[PDB]
Amino acid sequence: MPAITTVHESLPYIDPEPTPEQRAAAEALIAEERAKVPDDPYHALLPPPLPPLNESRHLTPILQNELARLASSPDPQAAKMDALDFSRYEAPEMPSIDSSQSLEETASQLWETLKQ
Amino acid sequence: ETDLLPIKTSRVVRPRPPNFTSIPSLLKAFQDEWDALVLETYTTREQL
Amino acid sequence: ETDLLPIKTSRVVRPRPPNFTSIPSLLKAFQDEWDALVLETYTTREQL
Amino acid sequence: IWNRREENLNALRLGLGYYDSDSEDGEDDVANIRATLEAALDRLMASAEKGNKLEKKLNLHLGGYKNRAEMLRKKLGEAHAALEKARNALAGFQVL
Repeated sequence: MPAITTVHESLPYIDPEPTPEQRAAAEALIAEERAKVPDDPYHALLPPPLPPLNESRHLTPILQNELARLASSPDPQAAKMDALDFSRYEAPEMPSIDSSQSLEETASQLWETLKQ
Repeated sequence: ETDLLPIKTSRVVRPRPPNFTSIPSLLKAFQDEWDALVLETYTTREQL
Repeated sequence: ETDLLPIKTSRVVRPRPPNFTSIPSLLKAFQDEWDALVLETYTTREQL
Repeated sequence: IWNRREENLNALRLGLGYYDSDSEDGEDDVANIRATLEAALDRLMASAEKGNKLEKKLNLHLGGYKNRAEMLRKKLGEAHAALEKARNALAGFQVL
């Protein structure tokens, strides 16, 4: 529910529509009133500010680190994380067993290729 | 002697230590992270 | 329903390793665990 | 005894039926491992071709359904945004 309780004598369906010059004059008067006194950051109508990542009760420290990494990126929309090793799921090619390679090293390479 | 039943563990499967690298542990951690992110997003959406 | 009795004890608090403090590290660990489980299942099937 | 066999001989070594107990030569084991790797590569290529054919058939069958689901999701997102804007406008209109 909104907290705005101010009452202004406005009748949009009854009173005539103000001209653009009248609207500009009203905006100038509002700007002069805004420059007359400083704005209050602790206004009761204004809600409380958002808490920090570390002060959030629902955000985890890993989530806070991920949010900091995303905010540090110049383009958060295009900030793509590093992909996992998807080349290991492909077809394992035949390893180049050199003639100078030892039997144990060649057997280990063949076992790794067979496991892949 | 009657209401107490002994517990026996089968040794058919290999003994997996209770580490964080297990598949069920990783799934539970991912689910907890997703739930925390969902709660934070819901709070942010309500505030917005 | 009747022959299985649940056990009500304290929850096993698995300690989170410092390496699994990021989403990509946890995803890589889960992928490595899944690959190891698949290789173990294939080796068990071949041995059988 | 089975655990000792699986601990001394490797699981990859025990998984192949050509690993004879009297074959102490490493060249024969290397040749058997190479033959097993070639057979596994051929089987993986055949399975990948079959899976690619099945995936292509399923995509050709359900491309229209996927496009309809994507259009429905986009329409639902637009409707949710319009509903949020309408709720804000209704609250403002009630206050006004």
